[PDB]
Amino acid sequence: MTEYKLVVVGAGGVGKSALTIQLIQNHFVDEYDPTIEDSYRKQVVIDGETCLLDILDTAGQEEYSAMRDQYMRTGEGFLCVFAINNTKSFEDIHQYREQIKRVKDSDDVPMVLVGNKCDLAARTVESRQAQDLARSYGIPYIETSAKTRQGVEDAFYTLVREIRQH
Amino acid sequence: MTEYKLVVVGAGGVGKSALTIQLIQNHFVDEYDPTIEDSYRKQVVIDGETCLLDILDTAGQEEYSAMRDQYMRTGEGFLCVFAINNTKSFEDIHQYREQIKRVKDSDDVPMVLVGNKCDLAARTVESRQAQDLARSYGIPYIETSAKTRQGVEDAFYTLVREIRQH
Amino acid sequence: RLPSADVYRFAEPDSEENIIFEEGIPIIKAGTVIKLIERLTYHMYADPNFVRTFLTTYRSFCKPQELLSLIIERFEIPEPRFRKEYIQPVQLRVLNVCRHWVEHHFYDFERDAYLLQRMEEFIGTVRGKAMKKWVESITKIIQRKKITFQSSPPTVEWHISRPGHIETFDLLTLHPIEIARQLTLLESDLYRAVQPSELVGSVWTKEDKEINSPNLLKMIRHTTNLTLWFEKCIVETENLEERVAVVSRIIEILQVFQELNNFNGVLEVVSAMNSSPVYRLDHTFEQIPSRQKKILEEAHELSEDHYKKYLAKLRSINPPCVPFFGIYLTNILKTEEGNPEVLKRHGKELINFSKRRKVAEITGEIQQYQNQPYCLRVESDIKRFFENLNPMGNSMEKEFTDYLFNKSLEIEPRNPKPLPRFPKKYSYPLKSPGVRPSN
Amino acid sequence: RLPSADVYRFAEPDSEENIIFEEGIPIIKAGTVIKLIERLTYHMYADPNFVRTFLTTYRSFCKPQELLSLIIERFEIPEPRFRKEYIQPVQLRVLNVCRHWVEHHFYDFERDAYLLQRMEEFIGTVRGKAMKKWVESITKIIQRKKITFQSSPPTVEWHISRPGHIETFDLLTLHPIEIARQLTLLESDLYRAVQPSELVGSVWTKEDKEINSPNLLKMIRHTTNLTLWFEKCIVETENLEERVAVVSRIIEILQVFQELNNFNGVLEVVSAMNSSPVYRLDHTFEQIPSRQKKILEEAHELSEDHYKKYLAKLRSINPPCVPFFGIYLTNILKTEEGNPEVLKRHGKELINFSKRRKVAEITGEIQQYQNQPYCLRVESDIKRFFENLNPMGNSMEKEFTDYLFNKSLEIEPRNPKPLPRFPKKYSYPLKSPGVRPSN
Repeated sequence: MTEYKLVVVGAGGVGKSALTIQLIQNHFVDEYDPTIEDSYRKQVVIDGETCLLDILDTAGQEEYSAMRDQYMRTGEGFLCVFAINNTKSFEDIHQYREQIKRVKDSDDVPMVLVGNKCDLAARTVESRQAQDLARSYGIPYIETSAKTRQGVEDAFYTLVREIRQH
Repeated sequence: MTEYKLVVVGAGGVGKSALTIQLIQNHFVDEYDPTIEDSYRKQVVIDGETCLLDILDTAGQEEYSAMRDQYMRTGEGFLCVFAINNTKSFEDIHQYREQIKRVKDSDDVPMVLVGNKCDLAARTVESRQAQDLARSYGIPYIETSAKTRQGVEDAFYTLVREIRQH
Repeated sequence: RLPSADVYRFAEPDSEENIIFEEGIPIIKAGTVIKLIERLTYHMYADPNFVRTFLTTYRSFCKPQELLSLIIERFEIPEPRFRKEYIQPVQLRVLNVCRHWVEHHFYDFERDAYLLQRMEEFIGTVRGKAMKKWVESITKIIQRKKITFQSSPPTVEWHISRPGHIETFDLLTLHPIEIARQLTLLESDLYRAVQPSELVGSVWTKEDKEINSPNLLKMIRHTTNLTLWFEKCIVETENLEERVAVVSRIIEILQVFQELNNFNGVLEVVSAMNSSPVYRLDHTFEQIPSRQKKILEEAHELSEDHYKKYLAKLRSINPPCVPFFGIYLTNILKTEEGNPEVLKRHGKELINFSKRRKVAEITGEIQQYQNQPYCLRVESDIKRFFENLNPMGNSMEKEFTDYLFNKSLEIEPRNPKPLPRFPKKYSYPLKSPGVRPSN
Repeated sequence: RLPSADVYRFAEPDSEENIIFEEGIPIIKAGTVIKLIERLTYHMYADPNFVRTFLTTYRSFCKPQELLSLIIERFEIPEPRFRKEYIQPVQLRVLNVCRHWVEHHFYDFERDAYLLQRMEEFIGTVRGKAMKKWVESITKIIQRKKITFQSSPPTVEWHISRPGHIETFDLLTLHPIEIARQLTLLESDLYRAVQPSELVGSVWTKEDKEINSPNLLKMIRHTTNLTLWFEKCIVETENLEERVAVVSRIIEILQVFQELNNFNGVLEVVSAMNSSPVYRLDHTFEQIPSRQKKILEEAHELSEDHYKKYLAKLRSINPPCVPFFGIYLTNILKTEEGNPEVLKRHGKELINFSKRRKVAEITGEIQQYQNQPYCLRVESDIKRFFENLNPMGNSMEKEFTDYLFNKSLEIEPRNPKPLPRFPKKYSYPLKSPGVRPSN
């Protein structure tokens, strides 16, 4: 089957890891061992066509700034994640995208803008502004909840579709 | 032994005095008499080389603005202190530095930027913005806690090193 | 036996609403802070491993002040006789915990003067005429907190720069072997200085990271600094011949890093090699010898498949060594964020200890690699050179990153644009003295 | 009978401070969550309709976690005998509610792992030796959650573009009948995918709309996208002759939409026709045949008098069909915002259930129209074309809207300014193959 190498990028300190973790978990399965191959590789069925998702989420390693190009190079599709309650994580998106474009030497790289929500704090980035930003890049926008798993699949499956239709 | 004359500068009303006071105190020693020579002079061992720290912290005298040049002139190394929860004390840094540079007639004066934290209020100056500001001046940035004494030594010892390597 | 009325104790008996064990000592999965502390000071047996793990990861479900209070509440046992096989051993375990706390986690007391006071008042509350003499050992620890190699380490290698000539120090002037050696010592010290209290609770990712994880950040910032200095050295070497020479020493330095088992230094170079400005310099890599390209490729493969080979090689080697820290960071953060802080049973709230144990194992692994020191001679001047490197100058990240990339485009413009020639920069021989030591 | 002391039950008798009925089963108007849940699990009779309505609209006056707790509190009935006509049936209704909940509203459990846990623990708490065997059916549902037409559907119609030639696909290249057919399939699927949990509680209007109503918004965004693509096709067709041809196919596509009973697609075109840029193109509509002007006028009249005719036509037709969603949205929002959340009686606070029932009826009507599928052959390539349309490009709403209007002014300047001529854009025949199928 086809193997898609996905990479997650975004500001640290706002829980971006919840994205990839929630995907790779089942109902009542709140256990997680970031060492097994099953922790970052999942096989799914998207639009009838079954495939394998390989997800790189270097969360916790943000200070290793000079290591971003290396990590980014490994993927063929990207999830630019920001926190709906942290404006700075939103404003950081533009630079991450410029970096992805530069490493893959291309103006149109399969990527999607994902806005993650944490039920604790207040929203400071309205859907419209994230919607407008996504349209200026010509990529899809997908909001997700870290507490209810709502939107998580859609986020990843959408990126896969962006790769296929490329 | 070598005697280093250190001077602390920064906005008042945000507790900058906690810096020099916490340095000159021992575990379970919360007593302080700002009149004894022991209150501003401490002998320490830095990088194996033992020395004497003479610290001038004119806290409380901020209204005597025209007296700053006089006081600043006395030192050979400076600690530009701001409160991590008071943005105005942060924005005030630039002018203090211009003043230190002018009195010592030099573009590179041994100084360090120290960001003090008070557990009571919320952070309004992120580490990155203080980090960026420190790099634009070509000086080290050191965060410290007024409640746990974390970072206090590092702050002072770093300044000493800046003097030696000058 | 027959303990107190529960309305005066930790007497509540084990149930499914109290403790859950992992499916000779029973491993705890979860439980109330009460039941947790009970097992930490169990009368049946002593659990030195559970005490080591609890004192390393408790601050995420209990505050230091609350812990001391619970410990004191555990010590002061009320009689309902046979309480010599219960009161004597429980009070013993409580005091062994206090000792371990003050010995291996004194930072808790340096950060809260009152916490220490309550501890000193409590220690001075011990009654037993025999216990006082034993408890004096604990008091001594508090008052206190307030390696011949087989062969002689190899000779400091030198090249174009002579010892003492700091001004001349640079990437091609120093001996490639010594560069890797001194960077390994620097990087080993930096690695050995990180405390578990900088990692536990994903503390280096929160807003108070500069305060709580100063050693970790100091280590990562060095790695970043060097990756960038390598890029700057390459990219600012405009003459193709000289640039090939520059890329060559760096690969040589990578080789010695591999020999010295300095993985931080390996990924340091690999990262510079895979950076945007350096990666596309096709004209440069073209003239790089085959053997060196393979050394680099072999190095790059360590990262592949999520560091599968790196993780394997780390296990297969014998220390000293400098592991790559990032992987540990990602594993601690994900272990903490990917597992619940509390398990629910019959409507009661039990603390997920298993999660804290998993963190402690990663922490433990880190500490194991901090033991063995390097059999290498320190060269103070060369060490100061790499300690004072500042590739970025006064520029911000992006401004500098963009400069490197625009420099790459200038020295090797895109395809249809012919490769221009640039004047020589270095006025000394570019021949490497090699990677093999003198004798 | 003789129930418990009220200090251990739902035993509080009906009063004007408990329940109010609508003026064989009594319809509830309002009542305490207690009395509401009592009637939802009434011993006298079963109320499958009240159970369907309550589980669809309760989240606005009770949280899922609180509901499970109330249900459990309703099940655990204490004895004061004749309690076989009370305890046996009440426990039965409670379990039938749990079944309905897990069957038709599993999203509540996918969103809260602990909610499912409490449900699995509760299900496993059933005592009755006979009840366990019956309750196994409920457990099976939980584990699970973790049409020949008369004649063969009509042939896919083709025009200038041949099957497979994606590059050539466009508004005049594809067959007008097939365009309407594929847009109807696309629009039908989009319509059939909206869940009542995206509408209830006016959830698509709040700040978390992208999260809670992803299907609804995806449907509305398609409608908007097409209305805009029609405008762009018209307005960017600078040559008057070609523009008249473009406006003509669109009216033709409207005709087939009407035939296929695709109201979303009807108002899609009507909206483009009445938009500012298209509405004022007097020179274009001048040369549009009479019959087509009447088809369009007949279409525009559906909106008049607050959709009086559209609402009438929807009722008069036999599915399949794609209703216009907007009206339902406005009715749910206004029903919820225009009626109180609580009725006050004798100083007590009763939940207005009638309001929730009114919402459920609109929701129900929506779901009814999601049953019947279209007897139409899907053409994957044409479907992908309309799925990938992006008239706006990278422009924001206003920037694009302004562009369309400035384009309208350019192709048909205001009165005193003479109508200029523009060059031909299309290099293929503009004759429509017609709206009548081959055979």
